[PDB]
Amino acid sequence: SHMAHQDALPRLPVPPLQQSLDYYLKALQPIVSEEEWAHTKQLVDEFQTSGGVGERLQKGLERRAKKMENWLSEWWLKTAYLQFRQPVVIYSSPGVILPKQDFVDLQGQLRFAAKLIEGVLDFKSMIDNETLPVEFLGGQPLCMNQYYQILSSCRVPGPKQDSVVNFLKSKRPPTHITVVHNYQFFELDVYHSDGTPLTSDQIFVQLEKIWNSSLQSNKEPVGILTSNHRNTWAKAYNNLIKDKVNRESVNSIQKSIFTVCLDKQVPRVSDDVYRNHVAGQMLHGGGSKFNSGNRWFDKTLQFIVAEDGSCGMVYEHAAAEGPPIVALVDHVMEYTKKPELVRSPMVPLPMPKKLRFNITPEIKNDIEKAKQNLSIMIQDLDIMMLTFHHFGKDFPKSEKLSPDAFIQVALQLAYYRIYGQACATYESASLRMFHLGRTDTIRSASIDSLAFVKGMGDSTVPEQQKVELLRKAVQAHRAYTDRAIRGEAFDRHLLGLKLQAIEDLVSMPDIFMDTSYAIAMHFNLSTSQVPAKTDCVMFFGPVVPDGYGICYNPMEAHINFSVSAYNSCAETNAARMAHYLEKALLDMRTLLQNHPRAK
Ligand SMILES: CC(C)(COP(=O)(O)OP(=O)(O)OC[C@H]1O[C@@H](n2cnc3c(N)ncnc32)[C@H](O)[C@@H]1OP(=O)(O)O)[C@@H](O)C(=O)NCCC(=O)NCCS
Ligand SMILES: C[N+](C)(C)C[C@H](O)CC(=O)O
Repeated sequence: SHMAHQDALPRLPVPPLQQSLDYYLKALQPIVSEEEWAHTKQLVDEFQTSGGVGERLQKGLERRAKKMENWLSEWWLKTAYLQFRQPVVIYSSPGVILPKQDFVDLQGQLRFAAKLIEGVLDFKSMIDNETLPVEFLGGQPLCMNQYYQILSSCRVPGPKQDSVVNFLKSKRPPTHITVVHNYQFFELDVYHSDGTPLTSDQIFVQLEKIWNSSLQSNKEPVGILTSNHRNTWAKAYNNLIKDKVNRESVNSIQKSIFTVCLDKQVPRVSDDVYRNHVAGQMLHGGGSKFNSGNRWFDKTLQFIVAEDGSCGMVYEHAAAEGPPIVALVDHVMEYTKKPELVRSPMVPLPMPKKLRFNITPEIKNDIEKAKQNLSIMIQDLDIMMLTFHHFGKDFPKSEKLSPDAFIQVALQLAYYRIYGQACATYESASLRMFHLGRTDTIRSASIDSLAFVKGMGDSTVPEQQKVELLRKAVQAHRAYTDRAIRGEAFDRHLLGLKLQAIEDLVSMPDIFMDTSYAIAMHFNLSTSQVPAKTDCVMFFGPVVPDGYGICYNPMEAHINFSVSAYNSCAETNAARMAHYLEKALLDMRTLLQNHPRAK
């Protein structure tokens, strides 16, 4: 981003060794047996003794911070995404459901799409001009690098690890987006010769041509290849681009500013599961029989516009976190609401280039293999969307409690009520106050959270006593949060020590092969908060076979929740988890209301 800004920002720190190990042991107590804790406790003491293993690894990290702009950046990008071989669909790329639009006919659908494209191009203006406003997370300026990674970029399949291409700052920045309709991709320029952006009306006229140039779904859904295992896609990709035409088409897709998906009508479903289906549409496409083939999941930004009014998006995670994405959404959405003005006549426009794909028996086979893979993925996904209308940040705030901590504590209560024990819990923490900062881990399962969940369901504990435990759990969570955004958490630090050991060519410390670390890094609950002015909601699949993926947008009067699970694990159920979460939130409000503070 703006160089002047990025330079004034502090570099990612390396927390003290003893400090992090201290927090580690604390966060483990509620999720591991006493026997395992005692053992882990021993490993830690040795690991940090003077002239020991840990001390040496720690020095390595500090040297790393001196030789790099961010000691964690590259390591995190590779281990979290580039080296993650599972399909990006569901397992990595978050999906987003935006507010349903009122268009009723195809003309309105395209009308909205054109407005959306224009809105994005407007946001891009600030990016190219480095005029994008400065953000804060608590009186501290935040890194804006992520904003210069989302547009005109794409992920690229690699035989061993993937890579990412960014053409935003290339010699001749791309001036075209890509539009997908009935599995067919089209290259569309959204800028004039002079360099001015096309207007909503102009873009509309073009979208009309595009739609009529692909009225039927008779072409192979080549885009579905992008939803397969990364290793498999890497080989299919390499073969796919052997053809000049194919290579040319893929190239346009990768360089395009962003992709717009014009989804077709899908089989009407029961109103009680409608939202869950739309969520599926945005996350994976619904299947090879619906809209999954009308996408290119390597593309950083994909905006989806259904024909029934539904709209949303799915983005490739290597590029950024939710905040930057929603900032873009809030701007675009608010832009689509801007009234009209001088609808002067516009001169003829060129015909959008159709990105053809020469299919061969080998490619066809890859496509079919991709369809089968995706079917298995989809069928195994259990999604439940929950709109918590009872209240939002309003209640927790009136109680002088952090809404996010209130929600996280509520989730811990719900989980305990179901399984009778706590579990490793992950919550995304933004480290953007640091140059190139991405995230760290806030662990919601703690000593105080466990003390609360137990006392809460205890029919022998005074209701007033449960209130104290509640506030203490929330405060303990707020504290952890404050430390996390300040680079004082320990998860990324511990990962760094492990990676430092590998690089130092020294044996893997037992502390990392310890059963406790395995449990600690096996997140049965993987979560994140993605606040937005737009009444939208995000979602993603669980990070472990027996876990849940929960995301939420805390609004003032309500909270948009998404809960995912895998059907392969009989012990988990999205609907049930959502129900217990709704009830945990209500029960906590009831407890606090029953015992007011003032007088
Ligand atoms: C962890 C994190 C979500 C906490 O954010 P937060 O804004 O501090 O959340 P809180 O619930 O504490 O605060 C929300 C609101 O309640 C208020 N509040 C907090 N504590 C309060 C209290 N004790 N009493 C009254 N109000 C309080 C805040 O001022 C804020 O006010 P607002 O509604 O006017 O903005 C944030 O630090 C973060 O890391 N966000 C990014 C997460 C991310 O990366 N997500 C995407 C991952 S892909
Ligand atoms: C979805 N989840 C929590 C697994 C990953 C976050 O989106 C990103 C992060 O916390 O690094």
